Amino acid sequence: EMENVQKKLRKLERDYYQIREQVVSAKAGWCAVMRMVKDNGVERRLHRRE
Amino acid sequence: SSTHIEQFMPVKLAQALANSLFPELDSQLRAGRHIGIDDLDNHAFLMDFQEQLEEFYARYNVELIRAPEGFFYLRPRST
Amino acid sequence: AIRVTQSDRDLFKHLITEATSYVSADYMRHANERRTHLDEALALRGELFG
Amino acid sequence: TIEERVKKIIGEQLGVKQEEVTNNASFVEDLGADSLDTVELVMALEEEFDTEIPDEEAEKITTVQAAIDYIN
Repeated sequence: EMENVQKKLRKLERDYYQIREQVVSAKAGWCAVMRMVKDNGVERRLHRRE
Repeated sequence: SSTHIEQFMPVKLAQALANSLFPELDSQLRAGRHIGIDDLDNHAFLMDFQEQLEEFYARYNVELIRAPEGFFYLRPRST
Repeated sequence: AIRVTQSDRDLFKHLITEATSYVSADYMRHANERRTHLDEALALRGELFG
Repeated sequence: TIEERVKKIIGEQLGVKQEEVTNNASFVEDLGADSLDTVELVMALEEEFDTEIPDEEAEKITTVQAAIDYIN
């Protein structure tokens, strides 16, 4: 059973790697907007948590 | 139908140009005078037909402009 | 005086409200996609470690 | 190199200047990276060098000097 579960573990590992790469790529792009919205435009006006 | 003001001009614009205040105002405006809130007659007139006047003067390649403070004036284009 | 000010106000308000509606919506869309993928990555990470 | 690949990752994951990121520059107070920003920073550090880090030992890292110390 532990061997059988380790195969599930490895599937999860590959999935996790893919998701990791995608998340990092998103952050890289979003950084530019953050540097650009330092004008005090973000604090409340743009970031409407509602 | 034919021979009808609407064929050539909007009714409100013709109504404005036919007013007794127009020649004075026109003359002045062309000369560069600014119009504020104190000269009621003129100011009110301007307010009533703003868009028609703007459209009119546009023919000349000049903008009839309204500053935030409520005063009107003429700004010519390069052409 | 009234006739002036009322106008001015109308234009101000309309531009403000529509522009914020137009921009904030997509800004939050992006933020939410990034949040979602990060959350999925963290759940995968924790489950993999355990 | 590792000691400048760390800067490559940190600057482009927090958007701060290369000059700002010194060895002792802490992420939260100097670089301003908050909870999720630091999470993404550690994820990027993992990806760059294709390694993995424990949860507690990773969260212990809260500075450029500490970042390199665990990296190198």
